[PDB]
Amino acid sequence: MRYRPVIGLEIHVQLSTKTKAFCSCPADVFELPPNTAICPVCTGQPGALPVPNEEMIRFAVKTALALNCKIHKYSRFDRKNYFYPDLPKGYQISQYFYPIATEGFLEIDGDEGRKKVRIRRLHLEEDAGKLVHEGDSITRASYSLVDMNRCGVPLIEIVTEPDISSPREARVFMEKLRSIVRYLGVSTGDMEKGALRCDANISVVDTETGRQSNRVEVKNMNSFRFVERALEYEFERIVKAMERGEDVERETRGWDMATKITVSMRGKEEESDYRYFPEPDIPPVVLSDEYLEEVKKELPELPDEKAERFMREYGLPEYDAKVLTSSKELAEFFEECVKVVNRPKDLSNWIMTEVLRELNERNIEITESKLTPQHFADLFKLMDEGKISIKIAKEIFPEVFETGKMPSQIVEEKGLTQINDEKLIEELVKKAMEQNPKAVQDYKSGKKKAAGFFVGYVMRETKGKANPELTNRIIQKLLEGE
Amino acid sequence: LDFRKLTIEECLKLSEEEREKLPQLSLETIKRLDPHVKAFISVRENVSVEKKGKFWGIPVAIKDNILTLGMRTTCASRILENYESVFDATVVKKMKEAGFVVVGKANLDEFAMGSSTERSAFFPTRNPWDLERVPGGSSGGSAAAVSAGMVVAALGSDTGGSVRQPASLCGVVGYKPTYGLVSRYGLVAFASSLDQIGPITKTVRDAAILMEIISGRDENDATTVNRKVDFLSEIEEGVSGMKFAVPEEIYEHDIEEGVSERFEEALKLLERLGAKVERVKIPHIKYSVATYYVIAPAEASSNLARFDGVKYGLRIKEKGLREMYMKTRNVGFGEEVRRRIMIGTFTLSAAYYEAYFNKAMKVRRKISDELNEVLSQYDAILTPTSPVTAFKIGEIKDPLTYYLMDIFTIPANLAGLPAISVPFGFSNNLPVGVQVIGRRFADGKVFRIARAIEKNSPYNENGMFPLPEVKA
Amino acid sequence: KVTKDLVLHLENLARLELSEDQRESLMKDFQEILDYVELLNEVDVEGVEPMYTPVEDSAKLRKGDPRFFEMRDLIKKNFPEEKDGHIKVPGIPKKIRRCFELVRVRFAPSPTGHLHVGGARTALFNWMFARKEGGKFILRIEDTDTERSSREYEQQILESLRWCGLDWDEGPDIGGDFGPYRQSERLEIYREYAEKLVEDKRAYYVVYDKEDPSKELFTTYEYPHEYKEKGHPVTIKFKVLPGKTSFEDLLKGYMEFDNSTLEDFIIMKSNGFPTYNFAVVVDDHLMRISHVFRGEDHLSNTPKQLMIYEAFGWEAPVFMHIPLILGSDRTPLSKRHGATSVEHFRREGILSRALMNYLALLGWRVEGDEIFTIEEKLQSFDPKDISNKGVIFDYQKLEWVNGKHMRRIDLEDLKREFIEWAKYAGKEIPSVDERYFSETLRICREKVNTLSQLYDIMYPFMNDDYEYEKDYVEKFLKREEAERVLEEAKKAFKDLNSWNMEEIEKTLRDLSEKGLASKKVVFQLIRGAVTGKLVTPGLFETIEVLGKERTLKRLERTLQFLKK
RNA sequence: UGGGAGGUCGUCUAACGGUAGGACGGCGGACUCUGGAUCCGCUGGUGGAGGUUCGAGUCCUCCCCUCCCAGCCA
Ligand SMILES: Nc1ncnc2c1ncn2[C@@H]1O[C@H](COS(=O)(=O)NC(=O)[C@@H](N)CCC(=O)O)[C@@H](O)[C@H]1O
Ligand SMILES: [Zn+2]
Repeated sequence: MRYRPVIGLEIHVQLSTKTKAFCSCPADVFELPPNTAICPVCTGQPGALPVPNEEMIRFAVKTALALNCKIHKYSRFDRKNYFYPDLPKGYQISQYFYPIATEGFLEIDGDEGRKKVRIRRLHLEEDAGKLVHEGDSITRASYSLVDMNRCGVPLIEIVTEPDISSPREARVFMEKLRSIVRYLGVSTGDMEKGALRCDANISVVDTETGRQSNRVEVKNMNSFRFVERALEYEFERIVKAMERGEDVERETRGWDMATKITVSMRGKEEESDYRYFPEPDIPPVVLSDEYLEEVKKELPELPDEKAERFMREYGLPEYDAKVLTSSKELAEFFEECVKVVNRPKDLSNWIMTEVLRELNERNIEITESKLTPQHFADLFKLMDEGKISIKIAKEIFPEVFETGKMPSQIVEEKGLTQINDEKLIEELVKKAMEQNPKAVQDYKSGKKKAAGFFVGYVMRETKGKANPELTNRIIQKLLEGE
Repeated sequence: LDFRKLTIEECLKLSEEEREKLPQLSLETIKRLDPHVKAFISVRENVSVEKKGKFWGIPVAIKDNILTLGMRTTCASRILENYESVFDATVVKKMKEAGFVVVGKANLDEFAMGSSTERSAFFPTRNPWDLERVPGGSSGGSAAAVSAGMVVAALGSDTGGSVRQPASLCGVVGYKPTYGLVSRYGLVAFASSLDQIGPITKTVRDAAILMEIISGRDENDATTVNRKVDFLSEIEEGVSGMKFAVPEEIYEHDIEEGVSERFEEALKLLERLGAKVERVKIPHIKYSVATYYVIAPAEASSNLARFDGVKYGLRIKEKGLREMYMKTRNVGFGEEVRRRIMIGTFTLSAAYYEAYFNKAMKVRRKISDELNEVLSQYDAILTPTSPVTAFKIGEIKDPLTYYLMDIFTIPANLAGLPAISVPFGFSNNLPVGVQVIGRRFADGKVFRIARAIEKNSPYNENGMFPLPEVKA
Repeated sequence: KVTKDLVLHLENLARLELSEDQRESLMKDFQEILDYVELLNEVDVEGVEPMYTPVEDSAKLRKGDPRFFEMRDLIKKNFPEEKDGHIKVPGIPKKIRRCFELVRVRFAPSPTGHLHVGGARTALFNWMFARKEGGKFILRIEDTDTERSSREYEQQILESLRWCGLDWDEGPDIGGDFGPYRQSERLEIYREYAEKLVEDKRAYYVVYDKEDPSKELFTTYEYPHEYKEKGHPVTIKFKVLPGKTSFEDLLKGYMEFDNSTLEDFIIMKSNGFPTYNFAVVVDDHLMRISHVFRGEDHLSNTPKQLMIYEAFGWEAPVFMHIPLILGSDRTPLSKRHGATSVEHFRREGILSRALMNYLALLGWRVEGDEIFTIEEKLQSFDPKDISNKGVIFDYQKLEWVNGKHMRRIDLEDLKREFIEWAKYAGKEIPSVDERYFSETLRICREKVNTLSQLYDIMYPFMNDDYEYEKDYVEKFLKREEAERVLEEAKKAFKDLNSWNMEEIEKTLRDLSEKGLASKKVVFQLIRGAVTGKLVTPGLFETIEVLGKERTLKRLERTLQFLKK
């Protein structure tokens, strides 16, 4: 509350494509033996040229859109020159000037208050391969091993303004980001398998600000619960600052996932000179207006408006909708279902309770379980017709979500037709007290569902059936002359 | 007929029995001729030819900076010899896929970088007629084992006129299609923007015939997108009614006397077929080479960044990595290359980018734009391919020299611009020919103006300028 | 426009050495070369879109499929050097019957301390399950932490247990075909089977700093010969692979974990001993164990163990993570607490068969009588009756079932059980008539729950020097009517023919009538003078198996204790 | 923080979706003798907010408490 932190992070992203990045090798190469996904091109052999993968672009635009990014009609490819055993070409294909999509913003549920966060650039990169030293991590020995399998897998590197305030807004910024992409179909976003990486920036001075305080940067730190407790730490020590005579200065730190700390530098692959020129091996990428309004209709409805729809556009309450729109598969099976029985009102409840239940008391998603809308359509028109109490129509509902059997079918078998006929409910309910007077006596004084006992009697004695409405009407009156 | 000389088209048809000896008696004549001229770095073992394809039997040779599965590609540079190909450059794929049988990998400058051939770190390559002189260009060894007659035709990269130069200076026909017509995939590229694999042949009918085989878009080079281009059909059709164009500082240096002389013939020996050899003055073209020597060795200091002892080729067994890279890239590249990869990294450095580089990258749209619409009042431009006879085995140790010995070649690159070099001389007793620039991406037309000269010119008997008789 | 430093920032950027020879050699014609370009300065320094490529600016980008290169092999037989597939580079018509695995459980305590009522249920569980399914009970001391352990704690962990009546068919005290049954007795095996996995792509070695066994140095899958004699430490860790690990669990249903949550973990200490998780599996496998029934504290551990099993390629056992018994502070018992230890409840008076009663009852489906032997209980036993919650230990309930128990058995029994209790506690009882004590027992028992109670209450029937309660005096002797009564009392008794039970109740059923004090205050002086304690068995039994002899005495030697 | 497992009187344990009971503790009594024995009566609970239902401890969503694994502890 007293001191104000400004955080901004860099993010890399592995896109879940097929064809790699500038060639025709598979780029989903995790459990793959070393150098089995090599090709003359992505391996930097002499006389090899890069061929822009379409899919790599499709994916970028999707995420650019979701991120509310002013895209870019025109887009150039560039060469980021530098040497390292994990990087073949002697350079890397990125997009310094002309990122396919500039400037945007992602809104966070915000473990704080509901906030917006400004995107800066949003370009594409190639990504080098695994370099492992002779048995060790942040260190050294005698020889390192290169595994190029990963060389040339479509990367997207999103950079974001120093908006973020809380080391939580950070966690949830990337919690949002994964939970977006694990969705539109453009990445697994799962930091663990190095699919979502990130570095970060921090600062502080007064209480009300005039600028910032220049960064610090925290490369290295997988895990989300580890980007928090580590930007957490890079704050507990930034306060013992101008609160002990000290400025907020430069240097860069990574974080030991063992202890719980952070360090300065030792490796020394510094902020050299990367010489960014345009990639003559590739002619510029110009995105068809006449095509692109065709991949804004490709990308799926995000679960926030999929609600806004159902909401004031299907009659469903904020609550009812909000629930239905999680399991996107379920959200589909709602409509798949409404289509065939244009009463959403009831469809909701049923899938929210009875249905969503067996999708749990046995693990599954609607997706494959013998339950077509033709079951509700049937169930329904049948309660509609009064051959079935909303009770019985809940009693039967498992044997149906089990046997596939059509509702109206399993009723023609156990004979569950709502006997609200003759008031022999009048009859059974009398004998009900003859042989149970402690109870009637109880309702003679304790009103609260005391007849609830008799309700149950009539049911037990007629198989589910009776008729809630009618059976109750009767009882609450035969408890008036005792 | 002596095979030492034999257009592809004479090869066209000579009996199923008679013509199957053409491969063998091509390596056979190599064992003899070669040791003197020294133009081949590989030369096949003894593999043989079958059938399939209009143009079989016909033995070819191709510049050793051009990946050729089956036989070490080496760019004639210590760092990259000893490297077995891993894929047929598409030009070679398309060649073999047609009938052609490649024989050996022809020498060249180190990484196609220079303007003579001696700069090759494997060994110098001597000009067929006059082992004292030099083939010139970058793909010298190519355009010299063709002249000498060890092979029917060759392929060669052209970055600063690297097929034209050595063709005019060595005696034969070198063509440079427009940047966008021949796959650069499989060409160990030195500059990505300018490079282009072209033929090198005896008839200007083959320079035109090779194209219609070694071309088409390729999905392995995203910079070759298609175009409706014909190198034949209008071939034999003298420019009997076309306006032309000529440079200006073309006469403002000091062309070797014997040169512009047997050149000024091209003027009238064309006007004799009836065509305006008028002139126009282009300004900023004045720079070109100064502009091409920013861009090119800039692209080199990254196109070559890849040869690092890391994964293939040469490697100096040094205990540290910071060592290994350097001591390998030093003892490997060496010579000319070295200094190019240097000035280039410097063109792209911290406080020089928009200064030197980007500027040059814009001047190349200056010269590009000017040269261009000049191809939009009338047809072909033109110039002597060479500004010199064909210098002697030893050379003024001065890079600047070579780096100028072009001009006539450079600007065709700074637009792709098609450009042939057809012979029409013998001057100072070293057969230098002329060049015929073309409209950006407008080819066929230059393959008309070519044959035009090649016949309607003194010296050339049978229709094809003579070939150097070789000590054997 | 001409320098010597450019050598750094330049020949360093294209990583190009330049032996002292060709040094100032470059500069020469690099200077000229640089100079010539200056013939550029004559240009347009504003608005002029650059050209890096001719062409017609599109891209036309591949929509194709993923394809493994048609000749990957040449790319790789073209490397300078290689290790395990990587590029290596400079550091910087007769049949037979079918046998079904036979039933076998383990109670695998670690001698880290005293056995509590915790390990007692979770052991009786295994015990019963074996005794019901007709199988075998195995008992294994797991002492891999050589500080946290002991041969006393091990020694006392078997006693408490032998007391609860839990015979094991195989243990460290009488062997079994699967010896040995301590783990420190089998480092023979772990390092064996551990290297059986560093053979495989599955475990690896880790070396540390000589003078700080914290920080990690290297790794390769090969034994650090050199380093282990140069005096460093080495652990073996298990290479967790990516994937998902799961299992059924008779109590906790289907369970699944994935291993992107389980980081590479130590399975062989610096000191030749296993880590817990590895140690089991091996032993748990070797010891042919069909069912593991253990502490819920171990669920989150059945993955790590299940990885191991499926890397040795071994069939694992059924699992069954039972809940803990907690403390009064919502939390599991342990070595820590130490105040809820079987030993305690033993000498504190609780009868074995009653602990086993409550332990077989704390959080079990009640079903029927609440009081029972662990034999009776057997014939109605499903390891599924157990509830899922961590119950809290409730001495109140224990002592209750304890009491109901002694009062319900044969008299001889409690006798033996009392006496043998006497020793272990160490109260020192001065036995007497082999059938008088066997009568003041009969009486004393009916009024007390434990046995430290059946001792205190039995107390003044033997020892004749019994105290008097710093409280009985307070409202009965310091009373004004006292001597008057204890006195009339003495004669009312001193004059008593038949001393049986009938005309013994009567004796007092009138000392009351004559109004010395209230029926109450009288009856309780008589009592509280002949026993010393306010509450005792029924006064008509006490003064009857004391004798006119003793009652007169005790009646007397307080009439003197009244003094002043 | 993640992953896991639990959540009905003070403590354990019950209630086809139909009056939330039983046991132990506790409080009050009774037993023409105490009570630490025995009997008897009472007290006292579904963690929270909503949804489905005639009816919810039981079915659905979210939230809250507790415990476990995250060990060169086991
Ligand atoms: N509070 C508690 N209440 C009720 N049971 C408890 C308990 N605490 C531990 N236990 C269970 O008692 C058994 C032995 O505990 S222990 O001595 O710590 N030993 C061990 O945990 C391990 N040596 C054995 C684990 C295994 O079964 O594979 C183990 O099964 C353990 O889970
Ligand atoms: Zn590839």
